[PDB]
Amino acid sequence: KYKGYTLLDKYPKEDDFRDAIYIEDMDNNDTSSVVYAFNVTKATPTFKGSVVKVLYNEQFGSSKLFTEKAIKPRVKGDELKNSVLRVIYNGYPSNALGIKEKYQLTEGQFRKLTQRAVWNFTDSNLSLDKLSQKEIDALNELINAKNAIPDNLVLNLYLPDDSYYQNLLGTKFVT
Repeated sequence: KYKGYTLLDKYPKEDDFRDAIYIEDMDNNDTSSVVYAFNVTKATPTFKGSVVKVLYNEQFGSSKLFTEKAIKPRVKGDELKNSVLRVIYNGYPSNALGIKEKYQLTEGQFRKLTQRAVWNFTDSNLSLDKLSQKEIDALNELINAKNAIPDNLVLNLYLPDDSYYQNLLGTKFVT
């Protein structure tokens, strides 16, 4: 069992990115992991200080399951899975293409853009709202990249006990 939460004060006001999301094992707050949401019409996980702890179950992110769970994906199957894997490989914090440094982004801005790039595929939603031109440039690079991804990178899905809340995803390497 995991809890998922937003860390509303993680980034400064100028990054316009409060909904930085993490998951944590309920049996251990020694470690937390960065994750990204999908199904944006649902509610974000509650803030870390909330008296409401939003619980999640992890599941292997197969193409079939991912597509089934996405409410309005832009593409389906392997293409949806691989498109998202690549965004994460190229986004915060993997940064495989050096996009962060190229556009002189802060950590918060880069993570925000990675989230927006995920939504482009999972939710058919490319939001440019409140972005600077360099952020728009970075986001467009991120969503249009076609670099090869490592062959052993896989998707983890996190499904909330309560369907009111957003689904979450992360990646890992099979070693």
